[PDB]
Order: sequence, then C-alpha cells, then structure tokens
Amino acid sequence: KVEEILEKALELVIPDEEEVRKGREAEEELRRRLDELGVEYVFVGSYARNTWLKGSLEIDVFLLFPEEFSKEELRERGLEIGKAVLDEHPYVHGVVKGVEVDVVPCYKLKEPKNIKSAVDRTPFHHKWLEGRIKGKENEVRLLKGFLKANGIYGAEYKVRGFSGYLCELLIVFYGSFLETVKNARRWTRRTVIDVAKGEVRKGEEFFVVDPVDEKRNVAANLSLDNLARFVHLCREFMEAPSLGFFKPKHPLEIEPERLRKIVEERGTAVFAVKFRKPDIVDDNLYPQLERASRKIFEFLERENFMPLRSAFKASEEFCYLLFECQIKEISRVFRRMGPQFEDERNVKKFLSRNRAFRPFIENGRWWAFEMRKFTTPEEGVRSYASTHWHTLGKNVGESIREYFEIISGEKLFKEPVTAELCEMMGVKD
Ligand SMILES: [Ca+2]
Ligand SMILES: [Ca+2]
Ligand SMILES: [Ca+2]
Ligand SMILES: [Mg+2]
Repeated sequence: KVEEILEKALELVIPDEEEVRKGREAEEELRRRLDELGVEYVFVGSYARNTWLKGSLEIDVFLLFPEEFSKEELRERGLEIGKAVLDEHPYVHGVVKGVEVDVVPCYKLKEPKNIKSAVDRTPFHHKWLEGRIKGKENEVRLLKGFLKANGIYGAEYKVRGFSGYLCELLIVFYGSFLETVKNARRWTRRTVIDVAKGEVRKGEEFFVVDPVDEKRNVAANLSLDNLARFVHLCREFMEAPSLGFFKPKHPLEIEPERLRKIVEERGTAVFAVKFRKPDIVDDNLYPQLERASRKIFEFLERENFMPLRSAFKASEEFCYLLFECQIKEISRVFRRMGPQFEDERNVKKFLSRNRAFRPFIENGRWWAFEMRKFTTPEEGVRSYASTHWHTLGKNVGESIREYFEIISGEKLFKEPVTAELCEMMGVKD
C-alpha cells in the first residue's frame, strides 16, 4: 500500500503546470534583464533545482561580488531588474512576471573563503546539492509536503522546523523519502548526521553537519520537540501509511459554549494576556513571545498557581499569551520564613513587624502568616506584567508596558485564539 500512497502524495507535492509556467516565464525574463546589465549571478533556490513544493514557487538570485561595500550596487541591480521592490544582511525582494524573487549580494568566491559568512555560503550549498539531488527532486517534495502537512516545514522561528536545505541533505543522505522516514524512526536527541562523511554517530545534540562547513548544524533551528514529533510521525506512518499524513489537518470547529464546558470540566483557570503586536519581523517577534510566555509561566510556577501549559498567538494587530493553571484561587494567607531562633537581632526585627496573626516557631525557625497581594493567577499576572514587563522581551515588554489586558471566559473564546486553546488543552475532533 505504501508505494501506492506515495504515488497519490505526488499529486499534492508536485507543482501544477500553470505555476511551473510562471516560474519559467519569470526566470527567462529575469535573466534577460540581468544579462543586459552584464551582471554575474546564479539562481540558488529550490526553484533552480526543481525541488520546490507545489504552491511555494519563488526565485533566489544571488549576485557575485568582490569589493566590501556594494550593499548599494545590489540595491541598484535588484531595484532595476524587479518589476516591484521592497526590503551584511540587506537584500532586495520583489516580483518579476508575477513571481516572488529575492536578489541577494555576496562574493563570487574562489571556493571556501566565506567572508563574514552567511550569504556567501548559499552558492556553495547550491553547488554541492545541484549534482547530487538530480533525479530525486520529487523525493525532496514528498519530504517537504510531509513536513508541511504536519506544520514542521520551515526553519523560521515561527516554525522551528526543517529548512528546505535540510530536506535536500536528508534525501541525499538516505536516497529517498521512504528511506528517510524509515531511518528517522531511530533518530535520537543526540543523533549526528554527518552527510559529507556518510556516517551517523552520537553527539551532544541533534546535529546535521553541513557538507560545506563542518562546524555548522543545518538543523540548528529544528526544535527538540519538532524533531520528536517528526520521529513519532515517521513511526506512525510506517505503522499505517495514509495519504492523510500529506494533508493539512482541519481547524477544530468548536463553539464558545463548548470551550467553556471543556474548561469548566477541566476545572482550571484559562486566560490570556492580550496586547498590541509590536512592529517587528516574525523572526524577532516569535522569540520574544516564547520568552514572555516562559517568564510568566515561571512566575506562575513560583507563585504556586501550578501552570499546566502555555501558548501564544500573533494576529495582525494583537498578540496573545495563553495560560492554563490548576489553581483558580489560592488563600490570602501564606507562610513567610523567618530566622533561626538563635539569631536574636534578626528575630527581634522579624517580630517587630505588625501582622494580623502571631508568628510562630517551627523546626527551630520563626515563621509568620502574611498576606498575598493577589489570590488568582489572573491577578498575579496583572501584577507581574505591570512591573516586570522588561523581562518579556524588548519589544513585547514595551508594548505590554503601554497596554495589556487579562482576558478569560467567553470574552477570551471570542478572540482569534481558539485553535491555540484547543491545541494547548489537547482537545480532539
Ligand atoms: Ca508555530
Ligand atoms: Ca508548531
Ligand atoms: Ca483576589
Ligand atoms: Mg526566497
């Protein structure tokens, strides 16, 4: 059955003529414009190697240069060859014949001499792959489609999954999609896949050695949990192959009343911190949302609200930090630790404070009943976000400093976070 399933999967991952047409049209046209300017360039994307996933057409053209500052010479070229345009790091993005195109500067290099490397490597990545991926393009597509349908294709921080480069290296290492999944069933968090040496060994962390640069982990951005999810999916697929593994899962359709019912049944405190989304790119925002979520989670743990799990969502205008806690309310009174009975001066100090109830000795130490300044996790977070917003990421914290609100109940359910809430609580269809 497996072999038959992969055949049907091909219809979902391979681009259809009409988009493959747009690519061709745009490529010829882009070459014409580049040639006329006598520009030295090379197509290095997934498009150039016909390994791009259906519906994901885009062109990556790198411009080869020797000098130091040409950040502007590229500004020109890109701006001149692109029908429409927008924006060391800086590059030109636009469209040509209706196709997305990235125009990046870099040094035409006499091989491995990557200057303040990053963009200078890409051409080598393409060179190494070009002659080794031929004939296995669709294998790469099945891999990408499999990953995408399961939300783990993409190395951007929003996804923390598998980069396209990583997918091609895997296909080259194992030979095909099927073989990649069969072997991935045995990957561990210490697995080192050294492509250039054709070997697998144990290491400190999951590491896929870049054949172009040994010290670089091509899977640097693949999170531990998405590696885990992939290994599991691979095991599940081989156990019972289904075309469904290549199909995106469908958004759980649930009314607010049913969400309220689930929450009331779990008996937890479910709430969110809502604030304006700061004007920064995803690769900057997402790590800040993860940090903010973690700090508040840690605050909730420390304050004994027993948080279960957290999650976040970035909409067009707002961001949401979601939490579920096992404690909806904690007592006003708490135990404040005092000094050992021996320390006379500190004991007098500890006892000099006015309190509603008398302190006491326990296990040779003084203790006092004191009052919390909040009794619900929502009140705890209102306090934390009001004075400790600086710990929530530079831009996320600054937005929260200006404005935030804690929402729960039907109000919360109305926000565009239902999918994140369901996922967080493990709600099923
Ligand atoms: Ca995500
Ligand atoms: Ca995810
Ligand atoms: Ca209260
Ligand atoms: Mg691109």
